[PDB]
Amino acid sequence: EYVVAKLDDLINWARRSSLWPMTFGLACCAVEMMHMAAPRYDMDRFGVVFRASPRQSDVMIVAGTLTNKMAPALRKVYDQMPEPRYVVSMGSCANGGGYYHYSYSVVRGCDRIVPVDIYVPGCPPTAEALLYGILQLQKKIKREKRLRIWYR
Amino acid sequence: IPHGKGGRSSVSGIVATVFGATGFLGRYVVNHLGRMGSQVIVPHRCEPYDTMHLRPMGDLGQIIFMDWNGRDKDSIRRAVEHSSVVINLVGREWETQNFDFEDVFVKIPQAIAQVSKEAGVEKFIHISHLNADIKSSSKYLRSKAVGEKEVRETFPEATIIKPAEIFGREDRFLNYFANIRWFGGVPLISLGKKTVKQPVYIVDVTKGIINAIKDPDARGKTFAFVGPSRYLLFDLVQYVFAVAHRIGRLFEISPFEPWTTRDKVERIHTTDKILPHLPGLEDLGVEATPLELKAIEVLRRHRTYRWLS
Amino acid sequence: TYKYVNLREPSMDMKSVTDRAAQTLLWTELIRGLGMTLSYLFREPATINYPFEKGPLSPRFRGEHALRRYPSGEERCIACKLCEAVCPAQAITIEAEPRADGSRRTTRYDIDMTKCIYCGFCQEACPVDAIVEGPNFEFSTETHEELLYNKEKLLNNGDKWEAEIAANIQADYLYR
Amino acid sequence: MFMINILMLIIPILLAVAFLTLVERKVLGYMQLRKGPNVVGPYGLLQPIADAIKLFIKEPLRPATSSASMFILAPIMALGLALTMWIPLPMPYPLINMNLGVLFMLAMSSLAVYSILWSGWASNSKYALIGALRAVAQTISYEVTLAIILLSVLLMSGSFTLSTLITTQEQMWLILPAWPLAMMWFISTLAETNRAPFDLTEGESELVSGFNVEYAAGPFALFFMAEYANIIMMNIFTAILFLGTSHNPHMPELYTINFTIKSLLLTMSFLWIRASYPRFRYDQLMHLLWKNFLPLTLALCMWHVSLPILTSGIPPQT
Amino acid sequence: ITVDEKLDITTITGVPEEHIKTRKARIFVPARNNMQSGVNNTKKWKMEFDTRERWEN
Amino acid sequence: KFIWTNHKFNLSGTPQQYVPYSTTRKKIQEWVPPSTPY
Ligand SMILES: CCCCCCCCCCCCCCCCCC(=O)OC[C@H](COP(=O)(O)OCCN)OC(=O)CCCCCCCCCCCCCCCCC
Ligand SMILES: NC(=O)c1ccc[n+]([C@@H]2O[C@H](COP(=O)([O-])OP(=O)(O)OC[C@H]3O[C@@H](n4cnc5c(N)ncnc54)[C@H](OP(=O)(O)O)[C@@H]3O)[C@@H](O)[C@H]2O)c1
Ligand code: SF4
Ligand code: SF4
Ligand code: SF4
Repeated sequence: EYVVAKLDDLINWARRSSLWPMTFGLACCAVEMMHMAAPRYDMDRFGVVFRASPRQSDVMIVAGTLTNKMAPALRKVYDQMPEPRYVVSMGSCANGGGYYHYSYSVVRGCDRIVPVDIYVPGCPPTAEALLYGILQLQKKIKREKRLRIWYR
Repeated sequence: IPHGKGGRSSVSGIVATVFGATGFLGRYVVNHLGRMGSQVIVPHRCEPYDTMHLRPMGDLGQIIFMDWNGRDKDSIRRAVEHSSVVINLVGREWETQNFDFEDVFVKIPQAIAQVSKEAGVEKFIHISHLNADIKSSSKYLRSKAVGEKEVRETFPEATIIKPAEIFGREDRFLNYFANIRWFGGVPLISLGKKTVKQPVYIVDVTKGIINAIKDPDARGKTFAFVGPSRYLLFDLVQYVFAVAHRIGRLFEISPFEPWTTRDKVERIHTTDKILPHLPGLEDLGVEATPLELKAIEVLRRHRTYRWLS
Repeated sequence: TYKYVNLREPSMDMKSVTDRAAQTLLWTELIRGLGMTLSYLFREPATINYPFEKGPLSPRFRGEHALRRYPSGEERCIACKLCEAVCPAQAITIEAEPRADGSRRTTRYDIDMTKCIYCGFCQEACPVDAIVEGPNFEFSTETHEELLYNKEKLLNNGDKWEAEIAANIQADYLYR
Repeated sequence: MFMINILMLIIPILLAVAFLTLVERKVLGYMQLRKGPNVVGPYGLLQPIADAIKLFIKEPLRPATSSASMFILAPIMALGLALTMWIPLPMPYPLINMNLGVLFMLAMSSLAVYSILWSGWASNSKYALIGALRAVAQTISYEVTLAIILLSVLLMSGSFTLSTLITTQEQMWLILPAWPLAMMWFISTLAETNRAPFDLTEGESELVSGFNVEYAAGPFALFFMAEYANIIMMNIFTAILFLGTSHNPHMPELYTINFTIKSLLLTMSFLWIRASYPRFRYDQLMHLLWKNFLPLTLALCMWHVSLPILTSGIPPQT
Repeated sequence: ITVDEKLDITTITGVPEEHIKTRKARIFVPARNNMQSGVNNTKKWKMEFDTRERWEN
Repeated sequence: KFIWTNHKFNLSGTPQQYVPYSTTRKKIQEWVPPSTPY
């Protein structure tokens, strides 16, 4: 009866406390990602170990600008990820495209291509409003897998 | 009032609402309203994250989500108050361990046939099935033909729809087969007689609605959905092995979501082709689609390359 | 001028060549650094312990937007249509129309927060000195239906802290 | 209760191989100048209970293109010959007493690489296909460097069993006398088990990810728990075959105490390297074995053969 | 050298799509905005096309 | 004055996510038909 809703203080605390983010370097924004894993603001060892292969991940991250020829590549990679997946865009160019938003060869927005969750806003987000964009996503698991099996 | 061209980021003046619209069918309709422009208010029951795979469907500020239960007479009254057309796909397979299933085709489709009628919707719509007949069959197939009777009372204008057995991409109809790696294929019931029904391809049904969605001039007047040619054989169950070359679940697993040794086995062989006099399709057309050509796509198995069919 | 690097010759005498054969075969190098220069772990780590501690900045920083107002408020913006016309990205959108008394003000003012490239071109063209890039990285909401701003989102977002802003410009305005 | 002496072994070790993964990035943390997993612990010591549980919840895909019959019997190994090899290993009292058992390791050191060749082939094409082929090729050429330099010392101790090998290292820490060899006993186990400076098997640089690439969270805990069940064993061996402790027929307990404060120092060596050195570019990788490591290992064998005979030294065994 | 004289009225096809025949361009001399007297905005014959609907979003 | 008392946050749905709107007066002012008489 009540055991389920106490069980989700385990499984919904496990998936939020270990993340294996992929990253996409593409454009300027990649360097202000690196400095999140450099020792100043130290990304790993605060619970999130940095890049792994495409298969083993949970949260992919889009930096950079997405042209036409990169779209056929992304949408494929987003699939293969396992279940408990999310997409956290960052930078002013995954939100509606920085500038270049009027260009010919830039997709406009990268929400169009995938179901994106959290956003961050500015050429490079300051390597700070990154982590405070994740401490949104570790607080964006308040969800319960109870009340699907156990209501309907 | 419709503006511009129908590409995306356009208007085309219709709002909507689509109840259900998570599982196989509803996801595949809204995707045709996230194109020609709309305001598609899709509510949903329990699922916070299972609805995301939908969101890159309408452009921006088109589709919008709410939360509802459906036995509360308010939850259906808070949304619809602003709407033009509202269709209804709601309902499912097996009796739930919670919902007793009896009136969920009776009370629910009426519970949303509450103030919707009152509040001034229009072109309200509902679903039927080609095989549901109020004579005695079939325990699930019954209670569905009650809605055609019981619910039609309300909202004299419906254009309630009557399609066949459908085969989609992720659909469970033709996919119950080929999942049958098992002690062996045993037809229902070990007879090659009355297979098969009218297997229309899921595009044409979901292109029917939006063709009646502003039709005009179909309201109250119900239609039924032609299959392709023509009836079909036993070979359909052989055809599966001819080419195949032989939401909100859980964290670990689901206790019971079975093959249902119940109506399920007998719902598939009930056949009963029925009245032609319904208009019912080319009039709402123009669509009809075959089987032989469109059944490779949805069927891909452990060869993944050879076909030569 | 010049320099020449990696131009040298081995000495070739038996006082040396032991020193290079006491190296290959005994590993006397290659334990020099990474037997050591690695450890050398005994230094204090450098980490800004994030949810609490935070790092440095400067009064000229750029970030979330605002619209000030004087003492008793005038909505300092006069709608002179400039911060709109120097904008590289073309985020800004402005529609004036004469307010009731006859002093002009705005109606729609919308900074898109995806397109804005964070120049510092809209802080520096406003002659009446209204629009100002705030120093707060509060951001990151979950729906792109949102970040587009209207007017009456901005003012609050710029009256939520004016104790932050009104004390930066009076450090910085003496330089420019 | 002999069955409860076993199951008291398999279980209490799966905690080390678990909590190594934590001390993985603390020690390798302060080489970088930072702290290690911290926020969750409080000290971090609570991290690995959360990590063991994310995988088996996370959905285990199989490639549509695979042969499922091999995609099981292979990993159903990477966890046997890792947990069987532990059996006859004195600390001080081994669970089994095998007469000639030292030889029995090479039996189980040789039979694991025939679980690599399955998996990488079991699945599919060229990242795990020819990519699991040529990590076979290096793994078998670092045995001949091995069995010899294991066989050398055994001239210097008399037999194949391990109860003698505590007796002979009494007051002589067997690393004096053959210190030339001991080096090569180290670079081997580090080259054979696919660790830092010769890293190629598991990919990072030379390829994407070697041999792990296909397994999703489901099976890939086993390998990631198998590959660390070899590394803490060869290194829990070296120190019974070189740095000996002093048995005590009275306080057996003080044997192991001083024994894990050695084997646990020693191990923290494959972590103390990995921060440091780069990779070899597979040519140079074998090309440095025949030419370079090997000629000595033969030559020394012609030496430890004669040294007993030429001193009337011949060790007291059969 | 292959000089090969001939005459075929130069045209080019396929690069745009349906906007070849649908529209009508226009060639006109700009008229001088009259709020000011500066005569230098003249002097080049530009061209600009027909205008089609802009709607509201 | 003209500044707040306590505070707010950046929240994901609070319920209030603010979800912006349009700030302007109408446009073309459609015609009204005449009333009841012929
Ligand atoms: C995938 C799921 C399906 C597979 C499930 C089953 C898998 C089994 C795999 C077997 C792998 C381990 C087999 C290795 C055999 C090693 C035996 C050995 O070396 O024992 C040493 C010992 C020597 O005797 P000694 O010490 O000299 O004299 C003692 C005097 N008191 O010897 C002795 O003490 C006497 C020997 C007693 C043991 C009886 C013989 C056991 C070996 C049978 C193995 C059968 C092969 C199974 C398949 C192997 C495939 C790798
Ligand atoms: N016309 C045909 O050919 C045909 C064929 C088979 C079945 N049907 C029936 O016609 C409709 C087609 O449904 P479908 O193809 O989309 O498959 P479906 O899986 O039944 O889709 C129904 C969606 O609504 C949900 N749902 C179930 N019961 C609900 C309830 N009381 N209230 C609100 N939501 C409920 C379901 O789970 P959630 O509650 O989590 O959303 C699901 O998300 C259904 O009623 C079906 O039983 C028709
Ligand atoms: S906006 Fe972000 S992404 Fe686009 S260029 Fe500047 S940094 Fe690179
Ligand atoms: S701030 Fe300066 S620029 Fe922006 S509107 Fe008011 S006046 Fe025109
Ligand atoms: S901030 Fe940078 S981009 Fe946004 S408007 Fe002012 S200048 Fe143009």
